[PDB]
Amino acid sequence: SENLYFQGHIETLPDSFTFYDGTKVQRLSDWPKRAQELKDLYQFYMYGYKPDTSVEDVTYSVNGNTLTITVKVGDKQASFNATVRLPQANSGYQPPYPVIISLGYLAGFNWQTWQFIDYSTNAVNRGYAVISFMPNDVARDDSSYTGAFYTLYPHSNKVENDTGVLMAWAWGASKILDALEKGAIPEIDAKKAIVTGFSRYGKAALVAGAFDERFAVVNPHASGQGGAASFRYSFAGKQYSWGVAGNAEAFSNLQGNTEGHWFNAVFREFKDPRQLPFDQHELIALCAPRTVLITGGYSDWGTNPEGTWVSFVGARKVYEFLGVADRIGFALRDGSHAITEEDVNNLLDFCDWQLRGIQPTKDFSTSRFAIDPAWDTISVPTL
Repeated sequence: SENLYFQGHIETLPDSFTFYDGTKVQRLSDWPKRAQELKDLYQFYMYGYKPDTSVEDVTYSVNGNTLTITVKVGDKQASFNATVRLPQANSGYQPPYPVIISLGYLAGFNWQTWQFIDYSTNAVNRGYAVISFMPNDVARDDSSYTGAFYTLYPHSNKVENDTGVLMAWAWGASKILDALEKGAIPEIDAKKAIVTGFSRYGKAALVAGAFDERFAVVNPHASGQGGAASFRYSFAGKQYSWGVAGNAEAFSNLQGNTEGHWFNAVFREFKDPRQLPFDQHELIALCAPRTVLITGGYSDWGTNPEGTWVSFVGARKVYEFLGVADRIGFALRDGSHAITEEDVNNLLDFCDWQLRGIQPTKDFSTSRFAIDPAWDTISVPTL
């Protein structure tokens, strides 16, 4: 069954270039209106709503390596800590520096010793500041709906209050950027901010990049289903040259008691992902015209490697339409579900290119996957 002439399969991928009312996106000036529709769809049907930022008062305090972020909403206020690491002069770069805001530590896990491997060193040595926070401080990874976000915005089932945990974590990243824009760390350039996260935090990194236009680089790492991976296209059992694909995460697993708190109540009622009014090529395209880098592993089957490619190819159509196709990149590598040194180095190479003009040695526009006419069904509008 390796003859691909007889392996094709067609899903309907909701068209990025069709407005909610059925008319077509034709001009560059049409895109902002279409993007707002997609943001409204994703908030109502999947993640819940980002709160109005205009009525949040953000203050900060710096003590050694700790940046304390404090936010006040009405008569309530809540704080959480972020850890700051800056480059030295010997990096060959002077302040202010671009900054990687990491949801979780920028660090890998050694399965032999169960010790962590700090990759924030790689970043500061290449002239990137690193600010990390612990996402559970902002919202716990469960259905208690507690943490700094929910102190300020108590959860309920009313549409305006039914905000899921991934949107809460993304809000955490945005609050650090708020403090940086207010000059909390003068050595950091808030206009060169990069958001990154692994696995569950990679889903939230993508949400942060789609809903907060100030991030210059968005890096969902191994984000999988509910992140960059297509809901409608998965390839369990397909024979690749590096192996037979395992199962991608099941839609119902996203909705159940171990993960459903990531999303809202509407999302948890769907019977089938084909009922969603979008697929994830649209969430990625919400980052345009800012830059996005999809990283992960070719053998990380639960995150749906080729379905992530499907979403990337479809999202890139919007980037092409806007005239900035170079700003979306793809970089899977060998192996499985992990933060590896190569993942971090690929991010830093992508940032040096997009932010500093340094030409990369990697081709960020291709992969091991072919482009399959069966799923390559989003097309750029004619001029």
